[PDB]
Amino acid sequence: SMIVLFVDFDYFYAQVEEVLNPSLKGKPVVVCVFSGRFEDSGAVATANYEARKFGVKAGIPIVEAKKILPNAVYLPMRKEVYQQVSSRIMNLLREYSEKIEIASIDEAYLDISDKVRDYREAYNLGLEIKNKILEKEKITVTVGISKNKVFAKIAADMAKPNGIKVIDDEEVKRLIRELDIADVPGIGNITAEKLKKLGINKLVDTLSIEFDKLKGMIGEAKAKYLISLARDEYNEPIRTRVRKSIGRIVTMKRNSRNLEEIKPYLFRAIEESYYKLDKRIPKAIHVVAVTEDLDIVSRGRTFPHGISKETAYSESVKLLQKILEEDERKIRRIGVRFSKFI
DNA sequence: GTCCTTAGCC
DNA sequence: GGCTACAG
Ligand SMILES: [Ca+2]
Repeated sequence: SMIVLFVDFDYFYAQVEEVLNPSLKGKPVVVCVFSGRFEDSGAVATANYEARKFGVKAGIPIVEAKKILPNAVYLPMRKEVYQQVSSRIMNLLREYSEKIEIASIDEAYLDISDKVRDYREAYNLGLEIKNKILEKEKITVTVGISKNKVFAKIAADMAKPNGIKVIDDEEVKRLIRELDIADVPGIGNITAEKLKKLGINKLVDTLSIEFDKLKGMIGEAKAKYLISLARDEYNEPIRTRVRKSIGRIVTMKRNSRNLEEIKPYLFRAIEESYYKLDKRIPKAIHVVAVTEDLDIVSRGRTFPHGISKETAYSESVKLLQKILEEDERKIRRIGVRFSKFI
C-alpha cells in the first residue's frame, strides 16, 4: 500500500542544450553561470555524463572545470529555456496523477496509489511516463518507484541515467542496513562530515547512538527525520510545493562599499524579482549582500500590507544602508528577496 | 508571526 | 554563481 513514483530529468540543463544543438552529440558539455567579471569567472551548474566521468561537476569553479577539460563545450546557462522545457514535462507528468509534488526544476513525485494495484503496474506506468516524455521532448528521464517519497528518490539515484528502478518493502530494509548515509535525500557533503567523524556510516547507526548527541549536532529536525528512515516509518504525503520567496541576486563589476555605485545593481534585482512575482504582492523584503570574502549578510523588513515596486526601491536603500554600517567588508553581490505573499 | 545566519540543489 | 528552503 502506498506507491510513490518519482521522476528526475538526467543532466537536465546539458540535455536540453544537446537536444537543441545536434552538433553536441557524443562529446562533453558543461553548462556554466558566467559571473560577468574576469575571464571564466563563475561556476558550473551541470555537466553531461561524459563531462562527469572526469570530475567536472555542479558547483566547482569554471576555471577548475577548464583545468580538467580544457575543451569540453562550455555554454552559458539559459535558465528560461530549461524552464520552458521543464513546465512542458511537468504538464505531461500532471496527466498521469493529480497528486504531484514538483521539487525543483527537474524532479517531481507522483502519488499513484489509486491508479495502480502493485509495483508491477507501477513500473509499467513508469515506462509509459519515460517514453511519452522522450517522444514529445526528446529528453531522457529516470523513474523511481517505492513505498514513500524518500525511497522513490533513492531508487532513481541507483538507476540514473535513462532508466527505471523499483525498491520493494524488502529492499528498503537492506538499504536501511547497508546503503551509504550521504546517499540519503537532503544529505550531501556537510552533514555526511557531521557524522563521518561520529561513527555513523549508514542510516542504522543512527539507532545505535543517543538521540540528543544527534539532536544537538545536525539539529533536531534532521535528527528526527533520519531516525524515521532508520525505523522504516517515513510516510510524508505528496503535496503541492508553494513558492515562499522569489528573489534575484547579481554580481557587480568592481566590488565596493559605496552606496551610490551599488545602488543600480540593487534596483535591477528588484525589476527582475517583480518580473518574477507574476501578479503576486509580497509583504516582506530582504536585501541580501555578498561580501568581499563571501560571507552573506541580510537585512529585511515586514509590512502589514503588500509592497509596491516603488516602495521596494526606497525601502531597499534603507536596508542596504543598514548593512553598510554593521558589517565592515566590501560588497561583491547584491540582491533582493521577496516573501510572505498576500 | 519576525530579525538573521546555515546546507542541499541545478 | 544563482536559487530556494530550512534552523532554531
Ligand atoms: Ca534532480
